[PDB]
Amino acid sequence: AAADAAHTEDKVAELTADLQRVQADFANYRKRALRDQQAAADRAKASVVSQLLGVLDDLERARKHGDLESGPLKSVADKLDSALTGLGLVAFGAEGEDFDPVLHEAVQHEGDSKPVIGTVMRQGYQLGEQVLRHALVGVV
Amino acid sequence: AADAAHTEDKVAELTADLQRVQADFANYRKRALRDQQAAADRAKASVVSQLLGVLDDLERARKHGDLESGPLKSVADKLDSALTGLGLVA
Amino acid sequence: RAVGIDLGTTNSVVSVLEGGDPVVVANSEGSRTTPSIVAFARNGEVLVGQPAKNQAVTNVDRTVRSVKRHMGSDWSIEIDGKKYTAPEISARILMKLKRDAEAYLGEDITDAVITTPAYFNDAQRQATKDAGQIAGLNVLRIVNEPTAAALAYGLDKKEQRILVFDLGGGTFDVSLLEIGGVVEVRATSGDNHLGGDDWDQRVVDWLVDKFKGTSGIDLTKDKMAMQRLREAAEKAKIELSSSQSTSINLPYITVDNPLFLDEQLTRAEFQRITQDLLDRTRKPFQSVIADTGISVSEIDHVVLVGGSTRMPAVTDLVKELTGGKEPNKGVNPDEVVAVGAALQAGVLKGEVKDVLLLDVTPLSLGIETKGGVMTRLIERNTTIPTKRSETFTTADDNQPSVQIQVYQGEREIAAHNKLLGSFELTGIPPAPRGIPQIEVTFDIDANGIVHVTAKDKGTGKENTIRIQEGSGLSKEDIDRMIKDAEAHAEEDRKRREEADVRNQA
Repeated sequence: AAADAAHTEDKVAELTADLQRVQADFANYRKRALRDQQAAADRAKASVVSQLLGVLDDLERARKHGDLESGPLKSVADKLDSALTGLGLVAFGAEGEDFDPVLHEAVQHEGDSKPVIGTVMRQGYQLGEQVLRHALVGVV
Repeated sequence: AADAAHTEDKVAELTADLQRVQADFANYRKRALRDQQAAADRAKASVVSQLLGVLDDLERARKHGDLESGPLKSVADKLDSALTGLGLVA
Repeated sequence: RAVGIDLGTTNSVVSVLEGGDPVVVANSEGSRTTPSIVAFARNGEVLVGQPAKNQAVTNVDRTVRSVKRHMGSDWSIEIDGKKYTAPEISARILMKLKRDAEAYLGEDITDAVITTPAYFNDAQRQATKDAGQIAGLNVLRIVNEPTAAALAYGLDKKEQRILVFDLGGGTFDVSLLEIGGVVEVRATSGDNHLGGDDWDQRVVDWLVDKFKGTSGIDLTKDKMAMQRLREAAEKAKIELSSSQSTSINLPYITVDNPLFLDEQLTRAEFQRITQDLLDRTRKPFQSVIADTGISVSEIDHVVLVGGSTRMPAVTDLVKELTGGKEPNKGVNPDEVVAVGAALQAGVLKGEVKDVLLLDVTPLSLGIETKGGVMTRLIERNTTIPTKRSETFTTADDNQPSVQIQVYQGEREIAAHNKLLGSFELTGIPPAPRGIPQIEVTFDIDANGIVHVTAKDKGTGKENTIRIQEGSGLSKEDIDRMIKDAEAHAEEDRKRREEADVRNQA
């Protein structure tokens, strides 16, 4: 009947309006086979450095306080940082540089005018182009 | 002229088309998502190759008994504890 | 297109809809939870997340930390401005999430559902909606966190009775909802100053007191040591939902001799110092029970919502407030709300139900190959109405006919798998192995009816089978195949046969 024909037309229109949407979404996700394919895996690369950053900072403050400025463990730290440098370790927050919020985890503000780091309590660390942990800097 | 049979055939065909397309979408959304985790093996890379040498150096230092001090005894243990989860033993 | 956003006083998770499923979009710097410290810059460049928080520990007064704690009330500041309006601060993290949804492949994320705590008000809903529309993101559902979490876990029916225990992290919320033909909530109440941050501050204070006991250092002005202690405490708290024996040791706190702080913080002490915070829960639960007609067994299901609910004390309290009933599992508690918001966004604009996704999984579909081995064609959970292809070849030289058998059962050994049928194709001219190509397709429709057909690409010989036995299996036995397949995980014997195929060529 006329009502049955109208209902059938509505169903056909709905299915047609869904088919092209699901096809377009399928194509968009197919594009992801090369865009974020290495990003999700390289999150593991980010993690295998986010875990070691604590030990890196511990060695850093060991050298800073002179308890490990030299010695076999200082050589161990040197070997570690030299090996990781190939992966793209570019320490940021160097002393005397501009305070970058996206790069520096500023905690203590000893002086309230270009912001600048008073001291790197913890040296920031990097893995290629992925900002891992903002540098713990005392903005002065 | 009514084309009721034609409309019913179109209903039975577009429903199957929607089902096939959504199934292809889900199948590939599971496929590429499986590669997202298969590439974790590549993400492993030589990170352990760079960590195991450090572990071996600190262990060889430890064999002489140096890692029996106070604050000097923290770094090696912390490194080993963090590495064991994401690295193999010597 | 649909986006699931869980705005929060401490965290915020965003999750967009990839067809019929939600996925929690990671933020710019890899993480999923954007720390909702919407802090303005030194000059103009508004930051959200950790890029804003790192500028807040130094600059306390150039930052709005929590906004979900204030609805309608002007918790507003000014930064080179003049009385910046309050909800726009959360609209800023909403805009950040809208932009960051493009981290996963998207074009224009213009539909989203924002979530609000159970403790609600017309003012609160209006403020959240105004923030959403200011952020440039059309919103139609402002679903309460309880019902959003319930939808995330899946409750869309008898007369369900869903309980919610929103630990939150900074705010608390408990409620019992009876899910019927409509979304129903009775009465909500809970702590507003209580959350996991209080557990973190409690362990921080315990560590400070222990160090003051072991040495005279104040540990209240060494800001670097304060950050070290706070990070250590948070790490220990998250790790305390495992390995009940725990300890931490910060290497260098402060020296003149480097002092070596070291405490073996035990979850026993965690409860001993957090029992007041835990017992602060009793009043809201008794209140929500007594507000309406409720019995201890009247609760059907309970869901753990909010970050850091994995603490054993809270699970014990929930299972001692109703009985030995276990809660629901599957979605991470810090992101259950965003998943629910995304699912509701999909439902509202017509992206679920219909005839789509009613198909779920035709268990197993495959064809057994030479050597007691089966070649999978349709993956285990692949949506039922699929289509596939495979070019097979005769296993013997001058083979006149090839018989192919379809088997179900994910086990690589087809002997233990169930026999469904056998179809043999004849008319193959005598030819050496390698050149022939036999096309195999699995054609399956919405109802679950399977079609397996083999056609000769080289000549044109075609035979068909209509096993149709994929459907009709009892649902109870389906779950047994999961255990049967998972028990023999280390099954790599098929590689031996694959190597033995070396005879060809």
